[PDB]
Amino acid sequence: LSVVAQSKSDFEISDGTPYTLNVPLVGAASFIGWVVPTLLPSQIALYGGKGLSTAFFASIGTNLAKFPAPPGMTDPFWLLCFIWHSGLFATMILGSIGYNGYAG
Amino acid sequence: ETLNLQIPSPTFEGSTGGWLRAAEVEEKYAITWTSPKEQVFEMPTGGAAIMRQGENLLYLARKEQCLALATQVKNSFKITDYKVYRIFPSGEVQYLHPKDGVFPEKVNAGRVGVGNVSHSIGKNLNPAQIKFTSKSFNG
Amino acid sequence: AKSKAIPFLDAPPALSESMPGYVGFDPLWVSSMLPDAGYVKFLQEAEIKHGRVAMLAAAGAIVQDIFTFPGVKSVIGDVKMTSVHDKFLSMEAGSGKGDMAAMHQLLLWLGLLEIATSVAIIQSFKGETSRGPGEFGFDPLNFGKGNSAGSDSYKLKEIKNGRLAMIGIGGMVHHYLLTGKGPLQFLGGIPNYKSCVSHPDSLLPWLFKAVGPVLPKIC
Amino acid sequence: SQFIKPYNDDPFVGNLATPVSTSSFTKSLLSNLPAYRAGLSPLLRGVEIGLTHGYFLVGPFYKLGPLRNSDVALLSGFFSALGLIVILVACLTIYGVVSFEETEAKDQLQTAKGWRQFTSGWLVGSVGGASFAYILISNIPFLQTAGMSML
Amino acid sequence: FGGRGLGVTVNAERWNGRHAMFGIFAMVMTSYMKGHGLIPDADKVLDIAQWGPLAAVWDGAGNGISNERAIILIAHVHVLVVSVIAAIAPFGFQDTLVKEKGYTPESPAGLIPPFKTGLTAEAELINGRLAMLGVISIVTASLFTGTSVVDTINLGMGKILY
Amino acid sequence: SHSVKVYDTCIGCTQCVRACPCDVLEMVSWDGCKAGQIASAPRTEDCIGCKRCETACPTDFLSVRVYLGGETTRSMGLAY
Amino acid sequence: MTAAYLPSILVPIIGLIFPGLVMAFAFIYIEQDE
Amino acid sequence: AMSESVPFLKKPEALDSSMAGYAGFDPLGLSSIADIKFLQESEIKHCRIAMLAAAGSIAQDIFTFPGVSKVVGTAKMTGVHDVLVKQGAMGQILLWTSFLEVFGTIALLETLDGKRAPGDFKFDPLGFSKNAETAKRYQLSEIKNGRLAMLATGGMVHGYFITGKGPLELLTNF
Ligand code: CLA
Ligand code: CLA
Ligand SMILES: CC1=C(C#C/C(C)=C/C=C/C(C)=C/C=C/C=C(C)/C=C/C=C(\C)C#CC2=C(C)C[C@@H](O)CC2(C)C)C(C)(C)C[C@H](O)C1
Ligand SMILES: CC1=C(C#C/C(C)=C/C=C/C(C)=C/C=C/C=C(C)/C=C/C=C(\C)C#CC2=C(C)C[C@@H](O)CC2(C)C)C(C)(C)C[C@H](O)C1
Ligand SMILES: CC1=C(C#C/C(C)=C/C=C/C(C)=C/C=C/C=C(C)/C=C/C=C(C)/C=C/C2=C(C)CCCC2(C)C)C(C)(C)C[C@H](O)C1
Ligand SMILES: CC1=C(C#C/C(C)=C/C=C/C(C)=C/C=C\C=C(C)\C=C\C=C(C)\C=C\C2=C(C)CCCC2(C)C)C(C)(C)C[C@H](O)C1
Ligand SMILES: CC1=CCCC(C)(C)[C@H]1/C=C/C(C)=C/C=C/C(C)=C/C=C/C=C(C)/C=C/C=C(C)/C=C/C1=C(C)CCCC1(C)C
Repeated sequence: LSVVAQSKSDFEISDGTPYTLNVPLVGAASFIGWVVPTLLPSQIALYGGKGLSTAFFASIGTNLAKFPAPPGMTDPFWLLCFIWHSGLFATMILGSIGYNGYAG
Repeated sequence: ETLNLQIPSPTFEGSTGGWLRAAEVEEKYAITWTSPKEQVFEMPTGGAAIMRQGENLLYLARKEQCLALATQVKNSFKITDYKVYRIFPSGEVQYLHPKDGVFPEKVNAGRVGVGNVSHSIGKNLNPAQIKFTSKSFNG
Repeated sequence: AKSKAIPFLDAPPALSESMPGYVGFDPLWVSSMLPDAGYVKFLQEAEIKHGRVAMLAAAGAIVQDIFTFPGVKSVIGDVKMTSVHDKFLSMEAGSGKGDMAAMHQLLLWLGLLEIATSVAIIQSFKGETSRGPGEFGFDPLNFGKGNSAGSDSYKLKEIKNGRLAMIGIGGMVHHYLLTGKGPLQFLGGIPNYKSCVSHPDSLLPWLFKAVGPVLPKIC
Repeated sequence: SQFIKPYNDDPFVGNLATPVSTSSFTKSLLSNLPAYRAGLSPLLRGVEIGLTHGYFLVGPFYKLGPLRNSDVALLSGFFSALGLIVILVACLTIYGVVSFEETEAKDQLQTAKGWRQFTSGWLVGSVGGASFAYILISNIPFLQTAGMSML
Repeated sequence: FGGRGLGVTVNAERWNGRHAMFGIFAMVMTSYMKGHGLIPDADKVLDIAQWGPLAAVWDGAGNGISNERAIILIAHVHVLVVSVIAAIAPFGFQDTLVKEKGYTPESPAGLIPPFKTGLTAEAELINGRLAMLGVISIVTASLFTGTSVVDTINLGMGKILY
Repeated sequence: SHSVKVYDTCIGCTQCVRACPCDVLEMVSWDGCKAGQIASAPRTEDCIGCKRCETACPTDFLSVRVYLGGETTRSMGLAY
Repeated sequence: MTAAYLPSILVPIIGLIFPGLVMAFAFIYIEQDE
Repeated sequence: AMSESVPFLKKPEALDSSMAGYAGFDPLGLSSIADIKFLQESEIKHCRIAMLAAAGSIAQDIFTFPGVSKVVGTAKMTGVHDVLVKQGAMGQILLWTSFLEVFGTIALLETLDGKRAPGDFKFDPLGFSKNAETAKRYQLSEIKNGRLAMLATGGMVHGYFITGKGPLELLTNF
């Protein structure tokens, strides 16, 4: 949140050009936009009957219970999180492009 | 005659190929020229710039860069109105080219010959003859 | 320039003389080690901070001998000074295995206070603030008669008691290291090493290894 | 909108104004680092840089040095880090001798007196930061392992 | 270069003298300390497994450095680290190993600098010159007589040490 | 700097002067040859040593000769 | 070996301190204007 | 000027006296890192959720809704959440709170634009704030109660994590 959708601090993406990074709006919208389709369930062993977002959230909970121990190589945590983060980064990138550039 | 520092530079978006700290502490070269058009040329240090109609001015690090650009403007845009200067960090500006108003490939009166040797190249002195002697090998 | 504390020696250059607690005693010129203007203020704050902790520490050791709060004796046992810090740490999580958190809780609350004071030290050092060293404004019962900073007479008393406490608490800790008696018991035993009360070894035990081989090791 | 521009309005200088180079966030970091922070003497700049560098130096020597599996690993890690610091201080000293001529001014790093102050600060800070890292690692079992004490 | 106070200078004379006076004191102390057996576990040879191959000394048996020599070396390390810090970052009032180069050199002492009873630069030079001579004397006596330096210090001092 | 010499076999073709990238050479008047002109080297402090002048020269052995000498910033071609 | 302490004294000095000092002073000599 | 809360520290520049709940307490200067209007709305949103949570914990110990006991027999606070996630009671709440937060995002944008005051959704059905002098007290009281509720909620849930009985039961039998 270097700059939010407001004229607070004089932020400049570069030497002399101010540019409003819309970190609240883009981060929130990208998060929700990616999560709602991702909820789609699937009776696949990786998901376990949940969606990707719900399974990823469940994987954080099950590995946080064994807090010092990390998830193992065959643990579904590593696959679920990587796919979820890759989609989130892609929808954040596309969201930043759409909102900052098209402005509407 | 002296460089008018206020001449507008050709439009350019910047590059990493420009001059470095040695230009601001040892010497810089400047070139001016007149363009009849607002046209794109190639910078010696990088990409493309646009010379403005009227008088242009650039700053480069090497004399060869100013002359490579001069060769280019003359060959393509037929601009023979280019003057090359050397600038020292003391503010002293030294006119360089063309040194007496006439291009070097054209003869001019009042030019004194430097480096001219009265015999042919095969008539030089052997190194042994001038060993432990200050005498020059050019006869 | 001649110092009052040491008449022959040249007066410390950096020290103002208008500062509280100044008798001219800075032979090693620690005040001049950093050229920055705020550094002398940093030194003054440190002295008071070292003094204030020491003052509490001195009283605390004495009071711990005089009496203990209800129930403490049962858990810790008969450990007396630094040994109680070690015992508590053994029974706290992270440091050890147990159901106690006395040392960790003290550190958490003291740490929150110290982060705020740290910002104050930085601001005073760079000259942003007009606050003098140690002036945190804590005078709930009026004593300075309208200023928490206090009069020069009182601040002299604070600085000198703090210096005295630093020496005294150091003595008490060191005396517990060999006799294991604690402040009051050691005072009662003017001839000591004749009788030594056993003390569990400190968390830093390598330092107490050159007693027997190089030193006499009377204890 | 365009994010890349000539450096300090000069199209013919050998630099560009890119977000990594000249953003507000980048400007804030560079300006607040001890090397560039305003209001710092050259000695204090040396002290802050020295504390940082000496502190991290101890760790690689201790964990990966020849005596890593011995019970004297931390002492070896401190001595090797200190040895490196002594060599680095000599590198700073010789650089100061050749690079700067003697002048009255002492408030700037790029002066002979100022560089000497930076070296004095860096030496003390590196010894102090390496010493602090030594005390912390000696006493806390989490730091001795990679956090592996919890497993 | 050599205009920084190095070479044969009153500055070098004083600094070497200061080290020699300390060295005489240290040799007296080490002779007394070892004589009373106050160096812990001196006979033991340091193990290569614990302390690395640096410990190896390649003598006929054991092939490892003794604990005593290691302890004495560590004392010298302690003072040497102080020395490096003092040279690079000296105290404000302290004399400096290297001089500014625009410094005015102090006059050479000559055969005998003027006698000053109080602590003074004169007394420091007189004692420092004497101590440097003493270090040479003790080493040469140990070489020619064939005894250890520790014994020579004891014998010169009348066995007071031990 | 580099040392540049012009020998009296120069036919005054001006080719060395046109080929020089650093404006070291120029043409002066001379009665020796048919063209009435000879090459000259008044600005050898700017000579980078490229030897494009020698490449341009058509006399059987070069009338213009470059002798590489002490290096400077100008003759090393350093823009830094 | 007789005088067996000598290699462990001289090899670090010859191998580390001697080159470190000749490099330091050679660097000073080759980078001085006068 | 000095901070009123921390006397030794300088007054935080980003903060102002007009803002409700202002005591000068920003020792770490986090107001510089992010816009104050965003933080102000964030604080009130946390305050309102925390206030509801603390009241809920007390109410849940005092009484339960009809038939709730059959689904959850022994679970007291965090425990009822897991069984009611499968019952879909928590699922339904999540859906409707998320639905309100969608319009919350538009409100947050209006705040950042500067037209909208932080934390104002114009929900005053009973006209409590009509006088405009009672309004200042109400705005302050809301901020203060919410701050206490954040501390209270965390304090209560942690008490449950140790002694699993809830806040009122802990008070009765320690
Ligand atoms: C992954 C999610 C996603 C996708 C696919 C799109 C796609 C699109 N957006 Mg949207 N947008 C998103 C998230 C996304 N957006 C979010 C989160 C926000 C809010 C912050 C917005 C806000 C926004 C605005 C305000 C506007 C758009 C517009 C557009 C269109 C053209 C501009 C553009 O971004 O080019 C993207 C071009 C493409 C996607 C097509 C190219 C095809 C290649 C293969 C791209 C693939 C990229 C990547 C691999 C796909 C990942 C999918 C998934 C795995 C994550 C395009 C249909 C503009 C438009 O046209 O209006 C309707 C417009 O005005 N978007
Ligand atoms: C450096 C100071 C210091 C340290 C590290 C300790 C640490 C400890 N003490 Mg000791 N103690 C201290 C000072 C200190 N005390 C002082 C100043 C007193 C009173 C004169 C005591 C009296 C005391 C007793 C009687 C007992 C302990 C005990 C203990 C142990 C358990 C914690 C506890 O119950 O403390 C409780 C301590 C207190 C409640 C005293 C707090 C007095 C405060 C600090 C002074 C007033 C502060 C001031 C008014 C406002 C400060 C804030 C201001 C700066 C803004 C622990 C190892 C217990 C123990 O294990 O016995 C062996 C125990 O029974 N302490
Ligand atoms: C500031 C402020 C406030 C406050 C406050 C407070 C809590 C003030 C606390 C002040 C205290 C505790 C001062 C104590 C200093 C101790 C000294 C000088 C003793 C050192 C020991 C020596 C010399 C010794 C020794 C010994 C040796 C080594 C051997 C041992 O075996 C034994 C022996 C003991 C003989 C209040 C709230 C009032 C408000 C006010 O508006 C402002
Ligand atoms: C605004 C709006 C509307 C509305 C509305 C609403 C829903 C208003 C609701 C407001 C609420 C619910 C406020 C609740 C605050 C609770 C607090 C501060 C907690 C205190 C607990 C403590 C300190 C404790 C504790 C404990 C700790 C931590 C550990 C425990 O083990 C034990 C223990 C118990 C000791 C209406 C409809 C009225 C109209 C109006 O026109 C506009
Ligand atoms: C908690 C914990 C620990 C702990 C601990 C603590 C608290 C350790 C305490 C350490 C202290 C305070 C030592 C004091 C040293 C003071 C000395 C040597 C003399 C100073 C004054 C002088 C020289 C005066 C000089 C002079 C005088 C005479 C007057 C003239 C002028 C002047 C030159 C000023 C452990 C380590 C046990 C670990 C364990 O896990 C538990
Ligand atoms: C600054 C300052 C001070 C202070 C102070 C301090 C240190 C205050 C500390 C406040 C803290 C640390 C609150 C912590 C947590 C709040 C929580 C956990 C709410 C949790 C909800 C949960 C856990 C639900 C979780 C869950 C649910 C049901 C679903 C299942 C899973 C599960 C995880 C169990 C003072 C005291 C000096 C005063 C001074 O004037 C100002
Ligand atoms: C985290 C992270 C996340 C995002 C990306 C990222 C930014 C790249 C990355 C950062 C990574 C990096 C690079 C993090 C780097 C972190 C580093 C190197 C931190 C260094 C800290 C130094 C300390 C605490 C020194 C203390 C010395 C003291 C207290 C003095 C002690 C002494 C003195 C003199 C006084 C007397 C006593 C003694 C003990 C002698």
